[PDB]
Amino acid sequence: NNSIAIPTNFTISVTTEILPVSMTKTSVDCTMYICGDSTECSNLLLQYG
Amino acid sequence: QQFGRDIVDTTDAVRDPQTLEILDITPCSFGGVSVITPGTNTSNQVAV
Repeated sequence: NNSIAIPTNFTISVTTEILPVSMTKTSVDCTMYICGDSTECSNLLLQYG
Repeated sequence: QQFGRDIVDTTDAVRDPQTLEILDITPCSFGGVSVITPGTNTSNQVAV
């Protein structure tokens, strides 16, 4: 009911916090992946919208 | 051993059949032509 605890010294503490901010920005060559660089396959691919 | 894959099954090396010639291969080239424009209200010249 009537007792309190009070610091008498202190401590400076440095902690770290690692955060991800950005990730690798890729791009894809939709045809060259799907259809292979050099193919009338690509000519079929454009059918797919 | 005659040809050589990379970590994922794409042959990036080959030996000449008639000679020895360890030829490593590399794909042709490609990218994305992106076009830089001031906006057809300002002008009509583009950087590529």
